[PDB]
Amino acid sequence: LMSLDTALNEMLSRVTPLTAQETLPLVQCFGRILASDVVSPLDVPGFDNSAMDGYAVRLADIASGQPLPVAGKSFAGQPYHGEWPAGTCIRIMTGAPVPEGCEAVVMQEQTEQMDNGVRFTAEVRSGQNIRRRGEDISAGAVVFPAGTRLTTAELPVIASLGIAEVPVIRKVRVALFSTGDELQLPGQPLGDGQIYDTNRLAVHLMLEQLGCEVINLGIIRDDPHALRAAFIEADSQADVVISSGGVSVGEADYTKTILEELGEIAFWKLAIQPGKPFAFGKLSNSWFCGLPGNPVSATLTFYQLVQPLLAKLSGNTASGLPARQRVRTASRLKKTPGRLDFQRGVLQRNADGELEVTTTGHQGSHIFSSFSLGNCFIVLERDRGNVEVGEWVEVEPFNALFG
Amino acid sequence: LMSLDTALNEMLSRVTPLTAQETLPLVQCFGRILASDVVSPLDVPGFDNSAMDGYAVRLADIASGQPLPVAGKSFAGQPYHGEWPAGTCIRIMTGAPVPEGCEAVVMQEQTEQMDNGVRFTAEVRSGQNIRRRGEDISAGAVVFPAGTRLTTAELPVIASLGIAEVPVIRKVRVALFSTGDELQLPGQPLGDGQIYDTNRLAVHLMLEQLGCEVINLGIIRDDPHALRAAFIEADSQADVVISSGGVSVGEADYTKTILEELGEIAFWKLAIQPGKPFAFGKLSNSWFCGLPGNPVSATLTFYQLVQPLLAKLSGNTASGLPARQRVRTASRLKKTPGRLDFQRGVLQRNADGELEVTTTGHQGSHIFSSFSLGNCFIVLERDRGNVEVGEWVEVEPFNALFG
Repeated sequence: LMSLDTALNEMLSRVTPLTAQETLPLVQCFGRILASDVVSPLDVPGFDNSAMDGYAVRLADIASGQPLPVAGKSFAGQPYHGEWPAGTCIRIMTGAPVPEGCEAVVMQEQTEQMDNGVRFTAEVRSGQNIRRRGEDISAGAVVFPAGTRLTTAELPVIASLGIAEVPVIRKVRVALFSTGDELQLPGQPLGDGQIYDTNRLAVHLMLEQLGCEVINLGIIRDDPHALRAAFIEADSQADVVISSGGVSVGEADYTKTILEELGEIAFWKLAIQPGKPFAFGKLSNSWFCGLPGNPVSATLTFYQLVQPLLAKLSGNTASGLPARQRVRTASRLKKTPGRLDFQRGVLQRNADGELEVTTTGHQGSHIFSSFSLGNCFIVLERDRGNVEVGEWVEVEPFNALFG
Repeated sequence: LMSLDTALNEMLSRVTPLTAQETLPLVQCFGRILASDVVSPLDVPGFDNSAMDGYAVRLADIASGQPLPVAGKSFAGQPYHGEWPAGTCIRIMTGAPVPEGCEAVVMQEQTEQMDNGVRFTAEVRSGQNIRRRGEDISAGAVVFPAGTRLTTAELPVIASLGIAEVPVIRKVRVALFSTGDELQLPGQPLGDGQIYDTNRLAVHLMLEQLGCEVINLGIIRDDPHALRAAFIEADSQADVVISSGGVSVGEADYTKTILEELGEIAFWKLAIQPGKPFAFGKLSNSWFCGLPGNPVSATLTFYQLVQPLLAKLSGNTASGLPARQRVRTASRLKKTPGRLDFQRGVLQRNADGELEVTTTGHQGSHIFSSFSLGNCFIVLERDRGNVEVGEWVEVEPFNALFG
């Protein structure tokens, strides 16, 4: 009944990003969010230097018109030292500091290198091909703002400024558990209507790969006292509490009444497929997310709702959602208007070097295989009906959680 | 002069994937390489179960044409083990194991309930709506072959078979260090032409994010005894040794002679941009990769050369270099023929929803900001010249290492 976009937006609109911080050496900062602006202590570059290979000149010498003999050279780790007589030029390479008094650099391509001097003929503009102290980064400038996610792109830049450690927002703590008499641990043969708990491991893996701190409470016994106790433990030590399967997502039982006894929790019916139900709400000291029991649904719901929630909570200011692109189906898709359908597809290059999607196979929620075979979601619009081969389709490549 | 593709093949063809293994609980296998096939110790599904919400019946009871009452219900976690007399049916729910003697299930849609029981509107053939029972995964089958990189896709499935731990190939060990009296650590001033060591960080971070075990030996003093000591230690404790900068990549010096002394190392001149030189060869107990000192060149060379070497060493059988696609430029690109140019760009969607790349800015290697600003490489062909707005271009989206 409820649209995904509306659900997500409402979840996000309630949530306050963490602020608690810690200072860490750069090597431990991958994936972490900066807590405070990183300000440059230095000018980059540190001195005026040459944009190209050629000659360092003065405007007056060129105006004179004669070939200019080479008085010396400036390179990478060796500026030109010694006097620069009038009517001469200095040989120079990219990144080499420009000699005192230099007004321009001329690319070697514009010049005629003769035995008794370099002949210049193209016009020379004051300042041309000189990179100036600090033109890339000036001391006192913000290099990366609070809220930036730190990656191999950013951290080495910080290191280049001589900064050994930065402040970052603490990891989001997430308490995880499941419940139900059916649920079985590995090693034990399945009892009556029993199955192995798979949701909990799936959520645990994603959480860790998302950079969260997980508190896995295991399988809670089918008992309202044990459940009440799990929630209290979960909520007191975590920013977020996830039930990966077995707590009610709408259906009345002893789990739904505990939920109603411990927080203000909404039970949503999402206009998506696969899945539909999702519990979301404030506990005393945490956010609660309740997932459906079906593996496929739980994963998809986690991936599409919980993941963005965790991202806002973490302090990350990178606005926008996972990257979608318009693509042609090389496969006929069974689609039913009413639900936003996240089918699993295989996005690959065709003979013509063009990108196209192939269905992974049967899209039913009774098999898990589509996450392994697939490498993307085909996001089929809510109102859209069946899709013929060659039609335009929205695709959402899988992020690292699925390879 | 030497093409990237030829260098890649020569490196990779010499390498032998690791085989030493350890056995770990599933929750610690993300990104890890299965050492041995995962073989299913059971069927999936376990018992023949119902594909829909409906009624389990027999073909003889249906024959009477008579409204047959409900003898009981079977649920997912609550199989039915009661009586099932002659002229009756069993209420059933999708996933629920079918009761003994069942021959078909009907959906409740081809069904209407009367005071005297369930009246069957349509026709009922043998097998209808029953999931027969290891159809998805048969006991004794290979679920996941050795060499598979484990992900949220695979791990929960392994748990669904009640497996606790799997054997995995051990992490590749990579020793790392830089050298040069000109490299300086943070906190300490920049002497004559001293700079802050950045490449070591960048490589460290990428190695960690690739799942490698890093042995970072820091900056080694410009002394044959310290350098030789470092190499001997590195080579003896790791599968790969990397100079992030400072060790010779061709130019003769005391570093080069240690290199030639401890193994057989070639000094390549690659037809790429940014970058060009790369040292590679066999030491006594390890592979050695020497990177150029330019930050942008060291990063690009690591990402295009060392990464795929490490993937192969890891046991990963995921044959292939990261995905590439054809796309138009909204940007003019300067390009010199003779070198395969890995420029950085910004892939994004245009108004009509199509994908396009814009340059990050200046493509020189004096600055690092293009890695942050970018989300992809514009891989410009070796023989190509300048590119104009609208031309078709090859693009390789950045992986997780850059965000």
